[PDB]
Amino acid sequence: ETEEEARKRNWVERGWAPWEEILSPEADFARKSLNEGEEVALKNPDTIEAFKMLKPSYRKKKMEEMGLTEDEYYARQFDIKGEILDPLETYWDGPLVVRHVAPRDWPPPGWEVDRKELEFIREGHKMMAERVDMKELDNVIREKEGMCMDRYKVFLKQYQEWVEFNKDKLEEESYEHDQDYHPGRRKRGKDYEEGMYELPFYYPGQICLGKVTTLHLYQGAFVDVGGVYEGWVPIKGNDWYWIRQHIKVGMHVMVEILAKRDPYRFRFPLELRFVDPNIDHLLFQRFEYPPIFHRDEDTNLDELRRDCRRPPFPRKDPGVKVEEEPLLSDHPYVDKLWQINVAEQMILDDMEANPDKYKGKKLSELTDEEEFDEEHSVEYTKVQYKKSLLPKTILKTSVKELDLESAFAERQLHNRLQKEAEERGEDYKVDKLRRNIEMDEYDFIHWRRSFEEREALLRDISCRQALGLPLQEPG
Amino acid sequence: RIEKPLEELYKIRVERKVSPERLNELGVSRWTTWKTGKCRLPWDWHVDQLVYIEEGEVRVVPEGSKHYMSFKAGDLVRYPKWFEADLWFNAFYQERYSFRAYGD
Amino acid sequence: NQGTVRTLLGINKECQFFLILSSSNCFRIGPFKGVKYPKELIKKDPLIPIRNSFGPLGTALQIANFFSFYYLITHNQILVTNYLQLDNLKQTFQPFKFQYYLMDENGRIYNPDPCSNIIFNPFKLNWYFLHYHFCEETSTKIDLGQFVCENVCITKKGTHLKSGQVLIVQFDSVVIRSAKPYLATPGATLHGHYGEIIYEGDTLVT
Amino acid sequence: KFDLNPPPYPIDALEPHMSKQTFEYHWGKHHRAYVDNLNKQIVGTELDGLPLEEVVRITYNKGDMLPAFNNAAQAWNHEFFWESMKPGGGGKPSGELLAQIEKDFGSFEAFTTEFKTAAATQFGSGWAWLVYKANKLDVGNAVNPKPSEDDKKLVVVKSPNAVNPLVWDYYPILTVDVWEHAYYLDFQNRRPDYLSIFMENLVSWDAVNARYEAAKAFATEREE
Amino acid sequence: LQSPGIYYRSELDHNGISVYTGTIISDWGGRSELEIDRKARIWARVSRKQKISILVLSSAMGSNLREILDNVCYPEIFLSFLNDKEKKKIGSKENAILEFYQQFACVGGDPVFSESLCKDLQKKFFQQRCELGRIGRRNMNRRLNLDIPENNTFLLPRDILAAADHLIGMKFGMGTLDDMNHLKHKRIR
Amino acid sequence: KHIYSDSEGEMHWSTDVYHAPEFTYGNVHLLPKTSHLWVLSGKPYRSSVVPFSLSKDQDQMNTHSLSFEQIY
Amino acid sequence: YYGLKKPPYNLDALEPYMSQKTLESHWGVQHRNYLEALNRHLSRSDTLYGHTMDELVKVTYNYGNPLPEFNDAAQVWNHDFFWESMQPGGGESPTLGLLQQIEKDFGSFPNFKEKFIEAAMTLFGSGWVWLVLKRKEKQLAVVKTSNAVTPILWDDIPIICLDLWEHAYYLDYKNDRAEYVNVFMNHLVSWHAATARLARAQAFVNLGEPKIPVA
Ligand SMILES: [Fe+3]
Repeated sequence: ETEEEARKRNWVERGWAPWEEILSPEADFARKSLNEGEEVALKNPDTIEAFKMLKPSYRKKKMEEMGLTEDEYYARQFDIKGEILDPLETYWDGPLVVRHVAPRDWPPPGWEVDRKELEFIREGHKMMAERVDMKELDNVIREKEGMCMDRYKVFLKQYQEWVEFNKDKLEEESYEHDQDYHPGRRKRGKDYEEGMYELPFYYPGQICLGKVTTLHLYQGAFVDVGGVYEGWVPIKGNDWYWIRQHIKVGMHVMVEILAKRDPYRFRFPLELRFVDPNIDHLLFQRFEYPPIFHRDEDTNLDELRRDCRRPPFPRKDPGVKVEEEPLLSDHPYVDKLWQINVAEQMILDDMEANPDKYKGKKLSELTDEEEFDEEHSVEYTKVQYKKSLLPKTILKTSVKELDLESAFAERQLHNRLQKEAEERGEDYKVDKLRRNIEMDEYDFIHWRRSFEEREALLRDISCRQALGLPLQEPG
Repeated sequence: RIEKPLEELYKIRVERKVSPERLNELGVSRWTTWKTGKCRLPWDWHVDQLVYIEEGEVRVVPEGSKHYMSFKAGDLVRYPKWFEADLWFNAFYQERYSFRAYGD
Repeated sequence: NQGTVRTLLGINKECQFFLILSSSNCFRIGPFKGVKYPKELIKKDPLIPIRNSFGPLGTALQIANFFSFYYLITHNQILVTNYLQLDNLKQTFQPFKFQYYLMDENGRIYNPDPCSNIIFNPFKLNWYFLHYHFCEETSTKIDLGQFVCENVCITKKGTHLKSGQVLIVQFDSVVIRSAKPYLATPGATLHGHYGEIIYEGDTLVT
Repeated sequence: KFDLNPPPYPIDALEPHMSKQTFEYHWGKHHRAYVDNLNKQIVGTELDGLPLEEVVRITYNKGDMLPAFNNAAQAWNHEFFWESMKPGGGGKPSGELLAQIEKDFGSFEAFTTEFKTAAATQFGSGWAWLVYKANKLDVGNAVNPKPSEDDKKLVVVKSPNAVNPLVWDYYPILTVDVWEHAYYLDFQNRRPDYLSIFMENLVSWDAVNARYEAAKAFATEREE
Repeated sequence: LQSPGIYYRSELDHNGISVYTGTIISDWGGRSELEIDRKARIWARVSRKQKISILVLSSAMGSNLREILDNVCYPEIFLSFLNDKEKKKIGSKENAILEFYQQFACVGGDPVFSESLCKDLQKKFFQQRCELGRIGRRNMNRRLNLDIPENNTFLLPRDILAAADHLIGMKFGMGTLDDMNHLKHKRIR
Repeated sequence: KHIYSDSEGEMHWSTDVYHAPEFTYGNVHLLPKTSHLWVLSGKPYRSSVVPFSLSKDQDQMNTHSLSFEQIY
Repeated sequence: YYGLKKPPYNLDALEPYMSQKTLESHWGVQHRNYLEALNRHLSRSDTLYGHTMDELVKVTYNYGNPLPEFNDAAQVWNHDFFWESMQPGGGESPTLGLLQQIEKDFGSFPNFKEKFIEAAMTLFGSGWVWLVLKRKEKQLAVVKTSNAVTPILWDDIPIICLDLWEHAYYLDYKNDRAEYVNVFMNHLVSWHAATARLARAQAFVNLGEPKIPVA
């Protein structure tokens, strides 16, 4: 469309912003002299100036005739050009009546404290419910001392000992996990001034004040709150085109914690919003998910998401209901029973049908023949079918797991029946032995598990549809 | 720094060494039994499952994980909905399971 | 070989590339000198080394065994304003709203930096007694997003900034992120929209 | 055409602890509305002119509940609840009911506690049921005929809102309403007292026995 | 020899008209060109000046209706003129296989479908004009930047769809023309 | 003439270019007076799974690990 | 431990519309019982004591699979919101700021009233009705939730909440929600509270248009 909505499209969608360019006098002349023509007389004003400014001695004349000395004529080319915004004005909403209660996330996991001491501390959290009127706020005691803060004093003593003990441990770990320093990391090494607050000293709800020490175009402003870990107000993109005219380096600001996070996983552990000034009318692009760390120690990509509370990797919808479906009847142990049963008959028929092969058949206490180890089975053997070599299965089933006594007595009983049935001709009814009964029994046990799992889904689906809870897990 | 136990990460609520008063209120006696030996059972639970391993081990491995949890006699594991684990059984193992839907 | 993700996105989806910013894309400009003092600090009332800052009135405690009224400017500095719309621009602070219900809500503790500067910007020896004019930003005035061309000098024979776009504006340093200017004449044909992912060999303008 | 059958007992004579206003309000303002709205839904043909069991199963299309379900199921539940109450409901089971209860739920001293807890820890407004187990889930099976043995147990199940036992497989033999309107007038917001004294004396065991025998007969009919 | 693949060309006109040719070379040398003339109808010029066919019908599955053709920017380009140009997909845009041009090669009068004619025209349709081979498949996957398993050495509907998309997009700014002499477009026997 | 750029990553405008592509369904813009086109260095990658992947806006990763291979 | 937050008015402030006994039972017993259960549950676990109220609500409710904590915490949060969503002798037409947003996103105040009444009437069982903002689209919307579900769980900022559980309207209105919802929308809503909540939500959601430079 026209250049009022098409320009709007570039800003809102593609992030366009007319950032000012600091052109050198040689590059400044190029832009102001290519409009006229290829090789024409330069009569356009403000173009002769660019041509005349290529001589440094003329720049000296221009600045001295205006003044400003040196070291300021250089710094006046970095000024914002365009609609210079009127300056900020920060109102309030009444008195800043505040409590002083210990952070809820105390003690840190691993730290040990007498629970009776905390049970006295935790009453302070329970008192953050009553409200205060302007009446009883005119009754200011105003005596400069005699403050009844007692639970906070107990927390300070416990916190103070915690700092003096684990400080050496914490600094060593920050040297181990994180290689270099970036805003939001542990203030280790030469930059650690004794007395900085630690992470447990903070909690959402607290209102802080600090100085703006770092502006990042893609991350925001990092304000030194007063702890080992800096703050982080998320501002990104072209919102800085207007915000940078209100927030400048060294400014003292008042901030409030929105959420503190784990420094190991999340990149910036402290999230704050500007309470003084207030730039909530200028923020348009916001982070959907707080930034995190993708370290080599994270081997599973489905544990990483549970750590940061992110949606899982979506899978293409199979389309099946997963409510009407064949019930599973196999059992994992049957695939070993087939190997156990085969090994029994492979040794039995080589022991009783041919007794002289191993002189004596002492299967009641028979020991092993070859040394066996549990963690090797590569049995494919390249079995040939008179055509080519295709894998088959002849696996190791050392007698340690083999119970020969049960089959030893049973086979003779079955062998007696077949030899006595040659005379009369009665039908030899032998179809299932001890092992083949366990195969059907274990398949029956696994059926019961699959029976009730599909049975509980009938009640579960109905309940989650009468209320509104999801059926398939999100993503 | 202690990494959060894989036990709790998936919100599996285990009650190691269950007291006997707990069981009678929960009625573990009338629970269908399940047994196996040297095995490897991959399962994709669609329903919550309360387990009472009676003898053995489980060495449960979640799908894609390179670590493992471990269990034994006297546990009250609560394998949750939509879980995808890779139960690796060794030696004999018995259990009592009571699949539960939304509520109780 | 580490890097930071950079998702173009912008609530737009045509082919959805994404960038990786490494230490080889962005560098730091050496230390310089500039002013970094702009504050409205108050007077401390240190109690248990936790700070009880209050500027105008005396120390203001309260009953119920726990409170510290550290109030500051408020609607006493307003003149027939409105409490609803028409206040979004230059918005208020700690907007829990007090107008109608007329009951303050006690916020949480002021755990923060302590600060000092009893002599302001004259800690050792300094003064600023002159006319109201003649005051401007020092050599940090290079703001965010500013595109710096080659050979541009911050000071007289100083650091000689390189090409790129200012990424970080720290007290005495700047991150430049690098770039590459391409001068384009009238009647030229730019190949690509804004933020178009340019590969190694594809054209830019004819 | 579905009618609002009055309770099978005088309301006044059932007021040693259960006020008449509860009878007037829960039935006649909820039940009346349920029946009237059901009828207005099936005034037209809708392939549901005069079916038995108030449709219910057809409306419940394996989820995706049709608008008539939330009314038909609730009307059936209220009718079942009213029949499962007697003017004087103490006592204990007898014969077959006691034998089955002892076989399944330990002793009768434990079944009442289990049912009280089942009806006491339901969040929201739902129903509690003692129901008869069944089989024959759906297509795709295994030895599902399960050559094994008499399973056919009794189970206590709680359902939210209008969800009903027979929807999946089961056969209801006893119900208790735990919606907030069934006990608010007499007990404000304490379910356990209502459940305890309801089980003390408000329930007719003969109706439970009749439902149990009907369920067993129907099961035998299915098996043949 | 020139390797099999897709080559775009433009040889201008005496009137001052740009002719955007989309020639395709198989392993044997079967040319099925595609052209646009100021947003004109894409046509599979067989040979000389005859059989100016416009449709992209399948000899199996080609979803000529919609829902798969709308894969790049727009499938309209004079959508079947009066919404059908004749009639719609069914089996063919007039049935009888490949619309009415099933058997239009040469005849003494009016052509009628026959086994010998069908086999003779199979070379021009499928046999001798869609056997790209290994080199042809690689070149087509390179120029059009598609994703097909390398063992598939036949003409797929997506191949022609992407060819038409590139042909129409060449005029609309972005695009480039191939060189007939570049060694990356030649092979050695 | 053509340019054949010698870097990787985006472009900037910042003034004196029409914010409207001539020959719609295209990528060609025109410059009224003159300007500078910048190419902010970066490492571009193509991936159609970004909107629902695990690598969000500003995340730190090694470009040889599992998280990277989920994308590219 | 999150001690009880008193409602901003006495228990007899809304007597012509909400009886004093109703306030005594709803807040003195029910809300206190939910909070006491939450306190007992918080005593045991120490990784849930270090969670904010919003974080506790959002975590104890898993991605669809609530823990044995979601009911009590969500009920406590919902009842806090409900108590703060009234004012003595309030209601009627809205004030500045909120009215323009409602008109832009709904069409008019009567349209909002009709939609709110309708969406309150189409709830079965026990639940809540809400008028909430919506991120990523910046539009006011009327939504419904069952049992103890809150619109917070999917990144929506609640602005107005109304209790539709039967334990609210049974001491004076018995078995009809028409009178209860009409009374709430007429003489019980707090447009001041909704305006304050919208102003606070403006910090996290920007309902406006950017100042694009002319260039
Ligand atoms: Fe009821």
